[PDB]
Amino acid sequence: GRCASSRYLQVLGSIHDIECGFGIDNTLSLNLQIFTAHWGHLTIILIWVSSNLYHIASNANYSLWVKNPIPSMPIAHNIWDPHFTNSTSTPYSHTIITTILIAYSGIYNQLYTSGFNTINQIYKTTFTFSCLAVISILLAKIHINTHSELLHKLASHTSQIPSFFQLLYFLDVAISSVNIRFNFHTGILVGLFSIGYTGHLLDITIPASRAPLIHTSPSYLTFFGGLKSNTSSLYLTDIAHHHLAIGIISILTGHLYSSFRAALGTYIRDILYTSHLTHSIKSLHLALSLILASCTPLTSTTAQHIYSLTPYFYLSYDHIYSTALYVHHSYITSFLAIASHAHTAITLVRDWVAPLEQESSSKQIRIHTHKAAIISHLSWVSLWLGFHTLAVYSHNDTCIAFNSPSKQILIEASNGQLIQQASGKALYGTINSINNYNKSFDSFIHPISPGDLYVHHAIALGLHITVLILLKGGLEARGSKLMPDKMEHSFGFSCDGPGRGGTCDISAWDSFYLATFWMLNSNAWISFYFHYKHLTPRQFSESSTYLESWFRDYLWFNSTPLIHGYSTLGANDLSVQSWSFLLTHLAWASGFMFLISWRGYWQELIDIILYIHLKTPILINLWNGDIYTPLALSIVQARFIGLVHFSTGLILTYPPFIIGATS
Amino acid sequence: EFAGGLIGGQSAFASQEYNFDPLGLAEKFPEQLPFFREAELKHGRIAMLAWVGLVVPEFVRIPGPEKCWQASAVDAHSACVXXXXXXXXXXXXXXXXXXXXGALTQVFIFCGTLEICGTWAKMNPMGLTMENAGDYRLGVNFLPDEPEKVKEMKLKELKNGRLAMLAFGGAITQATLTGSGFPWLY
Amino acid sequence: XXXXXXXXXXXXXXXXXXXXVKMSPSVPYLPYPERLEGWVGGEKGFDPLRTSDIIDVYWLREAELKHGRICMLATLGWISVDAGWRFEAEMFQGVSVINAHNKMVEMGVMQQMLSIVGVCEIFSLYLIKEGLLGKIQRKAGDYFIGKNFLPKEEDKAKDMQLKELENGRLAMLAFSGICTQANLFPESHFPY
Amino acid sequence: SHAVKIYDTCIGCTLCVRACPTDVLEMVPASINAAKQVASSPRVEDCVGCKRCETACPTDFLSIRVYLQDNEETQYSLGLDLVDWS
Amino acid sequence: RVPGGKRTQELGLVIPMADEDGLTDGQVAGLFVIALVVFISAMDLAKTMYNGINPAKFKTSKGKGYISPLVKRYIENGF
Amino acid sequence: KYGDQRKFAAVLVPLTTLVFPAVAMGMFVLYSFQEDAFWRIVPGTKRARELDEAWREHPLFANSKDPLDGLINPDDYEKGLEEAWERAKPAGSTVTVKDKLKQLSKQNNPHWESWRAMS
Ligand code: CLA
Ligand code: CLA
Ligand code: CLA
Ligand code: CLA
Ligand SMILES: CC(=O)O[C@H]1CC(C)(C)C(=C=C/C(C)=C/C=C/C(C)=C/C=C/C=C(C)/C=C/C=C(C)/C=C/[C@@]23O[C@]2(C)C[C@@H](O)CC3(C)C)[C@](C)(O)C1
Ligand SMILES: CC1=C(C#C/C(C)=C/C=C/C(C)=C/C=C/C=C(C)/C=C/C=C(C)/C=C/[C@@]23O[C@]2(C)C[C@@H](O)CC3(C)C)C(C)(C)C[C@H](O)C1
Ligand code: SF4
Ligand code: SF4
Repeated sequence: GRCASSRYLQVLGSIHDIECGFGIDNTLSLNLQIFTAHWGHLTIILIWVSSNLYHIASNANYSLWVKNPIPSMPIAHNIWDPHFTNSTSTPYSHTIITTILIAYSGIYNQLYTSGFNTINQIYKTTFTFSCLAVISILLAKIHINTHSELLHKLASHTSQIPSFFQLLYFLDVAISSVNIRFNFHTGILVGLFSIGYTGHLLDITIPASRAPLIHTSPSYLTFFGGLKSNTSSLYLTDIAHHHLAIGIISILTGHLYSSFRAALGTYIRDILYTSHLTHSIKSLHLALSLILASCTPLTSTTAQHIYSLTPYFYLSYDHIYSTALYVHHSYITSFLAIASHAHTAITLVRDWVAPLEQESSSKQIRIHTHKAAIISHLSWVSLWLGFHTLAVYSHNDTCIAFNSPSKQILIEASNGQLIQQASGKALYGTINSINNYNKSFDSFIHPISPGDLYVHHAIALGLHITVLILLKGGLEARGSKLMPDKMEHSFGFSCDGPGRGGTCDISAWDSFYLATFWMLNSNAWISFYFHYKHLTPRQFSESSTYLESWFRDYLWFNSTPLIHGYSTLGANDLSVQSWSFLLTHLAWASGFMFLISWRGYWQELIDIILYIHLKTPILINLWNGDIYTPLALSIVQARFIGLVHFSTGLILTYPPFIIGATS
Repeated sequence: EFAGGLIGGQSAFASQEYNFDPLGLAEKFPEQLPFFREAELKHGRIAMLAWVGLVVPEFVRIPGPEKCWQASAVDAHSACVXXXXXXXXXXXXXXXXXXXXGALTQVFIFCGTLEICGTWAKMNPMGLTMENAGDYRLGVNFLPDEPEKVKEMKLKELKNGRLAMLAFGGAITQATLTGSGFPWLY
Repeated sequence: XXXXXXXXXXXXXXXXXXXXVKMSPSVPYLPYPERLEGWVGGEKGFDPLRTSDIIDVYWLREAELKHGRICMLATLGWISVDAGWRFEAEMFQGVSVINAHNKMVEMGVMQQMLSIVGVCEIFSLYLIKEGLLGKIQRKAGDYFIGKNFLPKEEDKAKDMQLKELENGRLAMLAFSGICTQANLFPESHFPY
Repeated sequence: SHAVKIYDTCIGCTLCVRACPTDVLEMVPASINAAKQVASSPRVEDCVGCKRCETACPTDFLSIRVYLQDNEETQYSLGLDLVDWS
Repeated sequence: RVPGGKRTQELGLVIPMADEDGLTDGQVAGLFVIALVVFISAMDLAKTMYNGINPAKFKTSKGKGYISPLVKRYIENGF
Repeated sequence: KYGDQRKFAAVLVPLTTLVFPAVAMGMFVLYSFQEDAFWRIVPGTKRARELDEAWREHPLFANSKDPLDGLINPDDYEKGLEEAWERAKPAGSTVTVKDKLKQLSKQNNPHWESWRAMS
C-alpha cells in the first residue's frame, strides 16, 4: 500500500511540527533542530534587510529623496514585467524612463534618521548584512557539529556507575538552560544593545543631523519631550538618552538569575515556587506562547507610538507611511496575540502534567477548576458589549435616517476624557517648567468624542470575543462535557462523528480556527477606526455615531480613486492597487467554499472525476490512480485552506484601499 | 571556627583572639569569606602603595606632561586625568590631546588587564578557597619553609595592609583639608 | 592531579590536594588548562581569560597561526616600504607607507589583492570547517604548503612548529608597535 | 488504519457490532457485566471511521472509542473504490 | 508618471528619479558573490536539517568527541 | 542612465520566477516518488527505521523509549511491592505480584504501529 493525494496536505500541515517528526526520539534532537531552524530564520531576516537596503541603493532614489523629503516620494524598486505595454509608457514611469514603485514601508525615514546620507553607505550596509547572513548559517553548522561532537564524546563517556544514564537529560543543557538565557538576554541583548545604539546615535545620527558640534559631549543627552519642530519627529538626543536609560536599567536587571556561577543570583525555579506560578518551564510550547504574548504588546505599542510620537524624520509628512505602518504592525501584533493562545492550548494538550483530580496546586489546575465560571463571565461581557454597542448604533442609524440627528444617544466619552485631561495636565506642567517650552506631542492625546466611545466599545467587544474563543479552546482542549477525552486525540482533528448530537468543530484547533475570524474582524475594526480618524478627523468626530456614516462617508466615498485606477479611460499609478483589490476579493470569496461546502460532496465529485480519468481512452493505459490517488481534502485541511483564503483576502484587500485613499 | 579559620583575627596580647567582627559578617556570609579576604588584601596592598606614593611626590616629581606632573597630592588625580569627555572615555576625534584626554588611563587599562588576568582568572575559569585567598604565587620562593613562619608573615602582611588603609584615608583627608607636606597638619 | 577533583557526583566532590594540582607554568597561581595538552605551545600552558575553556583549540590555533603569519609578512612589508623598496613598476610611488593604503586603493591595485586574498580565505574557510569536522585529515593552520622542509624527527617538528608560533607572536606585538609608532610620529622607518 | 478500543464500561449491548458497516467489531464472552459479554475490535484494519459504533453506544461515555489517524490511512480505511492499493 | 489619488494631484507630490545609475555593475557582482556564498551555505544547512543528527557516528567517525570545559560546567551547574 | 540595471532584470526575473520554479516543481514531483519521500512525517519509511535503530544503538538512548525506565534497582522495587502486597493480599488470594505485573504489561493491540512492516 501507498498514499493518496492528501499526503501533500497532511505533510505540509505539520512540515515544521518538529515534535511530530518520526526520527526525532529525544529532547536533544528537538532542541537542536529548533536551534538550527532559529539560525536559518535569522539568516532569512538578515537577507531580507540586505534586500531592502540593496534595492534602495540600486533601484531607488534615496540620494534625491534625502534632499527634499516632504514633497518627494521614495522608490521601492523597479518594475520589470514583460506583460506591460512594450509601446507607449506605463503610468508608473516618466515616459521613456524605467518603471518604478513608490515605497510605503518607511525604510527611507529609518535610514535618514539613523544617519545615512549616501548610496555608498547603504551599499556597504547591504554587504555587511549579507556577511552576517553567512555568519548565521556558519553558526548553525558550528552548533550542529558541537552537539554531534558531544554525542560522539559519549563514546568516551561513562560514570563507572549506573548513574551514568543521568547524562541523557543534560545533553541539551546548552539550549534548555533558562537562568543563563534570561540573564544574558535581559542584560546583553536588551540593555547593552540599547547602550550600543545610544553610542551609534551619539557618534553618527546626532552628528549627521545638525551643524558640527563638540566631541559628542554629554550635552547630547537631553530631556526635551517630543516632536522637534523642523523634522516633526522626536529629538535624536532624546532618543539616545532614552536608549541609554533603558540600557542601564536592563543591564542592572540582567544580573538577577544564577547564570554562570552557582554562588550568584537566584534560580528561576525558586522564584516561581514561592509565587503564584510554578509552571512547567521545560515546555517549549509554553515558552513560545508566553513570548508571543510578549511580542504582542511590543508590536501593538510599536503601531501606536510610531504614529502618536513619530520618531523618524519627516515620517508624519507622509500621508501613506503613517497609515501603512500602523495597519501593518496592528496586524502583526494581532497574529502574535492569537498565536500566544494557540500555543497555550497546544501546551495544555501536549506539555502539561496535571494532578489526579483535586490537588489544586498548579496555576493551570486552579484555572481549570473554575473554567466554567471564566467562560460564562466572558460570554456575559461579550454579550453585553455586543448588545449595547449594536443597539446604540442601530438607534443612531434609525434616528438619523429619520431626519433626526438630535435624537441620537451619544454617551460622552467621559472616562477617556478624564484620563486625557490628567495626562495633559501632567504634560503641561512639565512644559511650563521649561526655559525651552512650546513643545508638541502630535497625537499622543487626540480629540475624544461619542464616536470614539462607541468604536472603543466595539473594539473591546472584539477583543473579548477573541479571548473568549481562544480561552475556551485552551481550557477545554483537554476535555469538555461534550467530549470528555479530548486530550487523548491530536490538537487538531476532524470531529467526533454525527452522533451524540453532532460534533463539528470540536477540536482546540477548531477553536483557533473560529477565533481567527474574530481576530481579523477586531483588527479590521481597529484599522477602520484609525484610518477613518486619519482621513477626516472632523467628519469622524461628528458623523461616526451611526454605522451608515461608516458605510457611506468612509467605504463608499473613499473608494472612488481606487476603482477609477484602470478603466476605459486610461490607467493611473493605482492600477496595481485596483487589480490586487479585485484579486483579493476573489481570494476572499474563494475560501468560502472551503468553509461552507464540506468534504463528502467533493469526495463524491472526485470519485466521479476519477471515474472519467479511468474511463478515458489514453489515460487508463498510463495512469490507473494507484500511485497518488486523488482524494478530496480532509476536514481539517479544508477548514485550514478556507481560513487561509479568508485571511489572505481580508488582509490583502485593505492595503490597496489604504494606498488609494491616502495617496 | 571563626571566619573559616582565616589569618588576621588573632589578638596581639596573645592567649586571646581579637576575632574582630562586631557586625558578624563572617558568620552572615561564610560563602563569600574568600572573596572578603581577597578584597581585604587587595585594599591593603593598594593602600600601602598609595601611602608610599602619597608621601614620595612631595620630594621627587617625574618630569612629564606638564599638564600633570605638577601641584599638591590632592590636585594630582583630577589634574592627571584632565577634562575627559564623560569618564575614562578617550576622545577619538582629537587624540594627541589639544583639549581633553586622560593621562592615567594607561594606568587604568594596565590595572584592568592585570586584574582580569589576575582575580578574574583566579575565580571564573577552571577556584579560590579560604587558604589561597590572596595567594597569587608571586614571590613565594621568598616565603620561609616553616608552618608558623608563613602564618606570621601573612599576618604581618594583613596588619600592615589594614594600617595602610586607615593611614591612607587619614592622610588624603588631612591633605584635602589642609594641603601642607608629609605631616599633613594644619 | 589533572582532574579538577575526585568524586562521583558534584555535591560530594573531593577537590584535589592543593600541592598536588598540575598548575600552569606561565601563570603559577592557575591550574593547567588540560585542553591545551597535545598542541605545540602546550608547555607554557598560558590561557588565562579562559578562552580555550569555551572554544575548540583547533579554532584558536588556526587564528593564532593566521595572525602570526599575516603579521610576519606585514611587519616585513612595513619595514621594507619604509626603508624604501617600492616595486619595480611605476605607479608605485606612494612616498610613504602610512598613505600607501589609501593611495593604492585609489589606483586600483588593492581591489585586485583583496579579491585574491578573499578567494584563498574562502578556500581556507572550507578547509577550517572540514578540518574541525574530522572529515579531511588537516591540522590547525596547516594549508599543506611546504611540508617538505618540515623536520621529520618527531621532536624537531615540534620545535619548528613552536618556532613559527614564537616568531608569529613576536611579529604580532612588533607590527602593532610599528604601525602605532608610525601614526604618532610620522617619522617612518623600522628604527623610527 | 484507525484505532478502535473497547473499555471495561461495556455492557454487551451488541448495538456497536450491529452498527458497524465493515464488520470490525465482534462480541466476545466476558465476566465484567450482567450480559457476560463485551465488544472487541479484531479487524480495525477495515475500520473506515464512520463512528456509528460511538453513536450506538449507550454508556455514559462511550465504552467503544474510535481514534482517527489521518497520517495512517490505508485503502480500506479510506474506502477506495476507483483505485486499488494492492 | 500618471498619478492617482487626490492628495498627489492636489499637493503636487512628485517622485524624483536619479539620472545616474545607482550601483555600478561591479558592485552588483560583488553583492552577488556573497549572495551565492549564502546560497551554497543555506543549501548545505537545509541538507543537514533534513537529514538530522546521526547518533551512530561514534561507531564509524574518527576522533572521540569533545565537550568544551564550559559545557561541562553548564552541565553540572544545574538546569 | 537610470536604466542599465534592467540588463540584470532581463536575466534574473525570467530565471528565478520561471526556470527555477519549474525546475523546483519537477524536482519536487520526482522527489515525491522516492522511497525516502517525506520520511519525517510519512509513516513506514526506511530512513525512519534506520534513524530509530541508530538512536537505540547509542549507549545513552538504549532504554529511552521504555516508560518505566528510571528504576535504579528494579529488584528492590519489585521486592518492596511484593512485600507490601503480601500484607494486603485479600484472604486466600492466589495472585502474585510478578504474574500480575506480567499480565498487566501484556495487552492485546495488534493494530498499533503496524506500519512498521513495509520499509
Ligand atoms: C469566488 C469564489 C469561488 C470560486 C472561484 C469558485 C470556483 C468553483 N466552484 Mg465554487 N463555491 C463558492 C465560491 C467559489 N467557487 C462558494 C462560496 C460556495 C458555497 C458553498 C461554492 C460551492 C460550490 C459547489 C457546491 C460547487 C462549486 C464548483 C465550483 C467549480 C466550478 C467552476 C469552475 O470549474 O470554474 C473554474 C474555476 C474558476 C475559479 C474560474 C476562474 C479560473 C481562472 C480565472 C483561470 C485560471 C487562472 C490561471 C490558470 C492562473 C494559474 C494559477 C497561478 C498560480 C499560475 C469552480 C472550481 C462546482 C464544481 O467543482 O463542479 C465542477 C460545484 O459542484 N462551488
Ligand atoms: C429565567 C430566565 C433566565 C435567567 C434568570 C437567566 C440568568 C442569567 N443568564 Mg441567561 N438565558 C436565558 C434565561 C435566563 N437567564 C435564556 C432563555 C437564554 C437563551 C437565549 C439565556 C442565555 C444566556 C447566555 C448566552 C448567557 C446567559 C447568562 C446569564 C447570567 C448573567 C445574566 C445575563 O447574561 O442575562 C442576560 C440574558 C440573556 C442575554 C438571555 C435573554 C434573556 C431571556 C430572554 C429571559 C427569559 C426569561 C423568561 C422568559 C421568564 C419567563 C417567566 C414566566 C415563565 C413566569 C444569569 C445567571 C450569561 C452567563 O452565564 O454569565 C454569567 C451568558 O453568557 N444567559
Ligand atoms: C596605589 C599606588 C599609586 C597610585 C595610584 C599613584 C598615582 C599617581 N602617582 Mg605615584 N607613586 C606610587 C604609587 C602610586 N602612585 C609609589 C609607590 C611611588 C614611589 C616610587 C610613587 C611615586 C610617584 C612620583 C615620584 C610621582 C607620582 C605621580 C603620580 C600621579 C601620576 C601617575 C604617575 O606617573 O605615577 C608615577 C608613579 C610611579 C613611577 C611609581 C609606580 C609604583 C607602582 C605603584 C608599583 C607597581 C605596582 C604593580 C602593579 C605591582 C607589580 C610590581 C611590584 C613587584 C612592585 C598619579 C596620581 C606623579 C605626580 O604627578 O605626582 C603628583 C609623580 O611625579 N608617583
Ligand atoms: C589574535 C592573536 C592570538 C590568538 C588567537 C592566540 C591563540 C592562542 N594562544 Mg597565543 N599569543 C599571542 C596571540 C594570540 N594567541 C601573542 C601576541 C602572544 C605573545 C604574548 C601569545 C602568547 C601565547 C603563549 C605564551 C601561549 C599562547 C597560547 C595560545 C592558545 C591558547 C590561548 C587561548 O585560548 O587564547 C586564544 C584567544 C585569544 C588570544 C583571544 C584574546 C583576545 C583578547 C580579548 C585581547 C586582549 C589583548 C588586548 C589587545 C590588550 C588590550 C589593550 C589595552 C587595554 C592594554 C591559543 C591557540 C598557549 C598555547 O600554546 O596553548 C596551546 C600558550 O601557552 N599564546
Ligand atoms: C618576583 C617578585 O617581585 O616577588 C615579589 C613578591 C612581593 C610579595 C610582591 C614582594 C613584596 C612586598 C612588597 C612590594 C611590599 C611593599 C610594602 C609596602 C610599600 C608597605 C607600605 C606600608 C605603609 C604603611 C604601613 C604606612 C603607614 C602609615 C601610617 C601609619 C601613617 C600615619 C600618619 O600619622 C602619620 C605618620 C602622619 C599623620 O599626619 C597622619 C598619618 C598619615 C595617618 C617583593 C619583595 O617585591 C617580591
Ligand atoms: C579627595 C579626592 C579624591 C579622593 C579620595 C580618596 C581616595 C579618599 C579616600 C578616603 C578614605 C580611604 C577614607 C578612609 C576612612 C577610614 C576610616 C574613617 C576608618 C575608620 C576606622 C575606625 C573608626 C576604627 C575604629 C577601631 O579602632 C577602634 C577605634 C578600636 C579598635 O579596637 C577597633 C576599631 C577597628 C573599631 C579623588 C576623588 C580621588 C580626587 C579628588 O580630586 C580629591
Ligand atoms: S454499544 Fe457500547 S456498551 Fe453496547 S456492546 Fe457495544 S461497546 Fe459495549
Ligand atoms: S468507526 Fe465505523 S467502521 Fe469503525 S468500528 Fe466504528 S462503526 Fe465500525
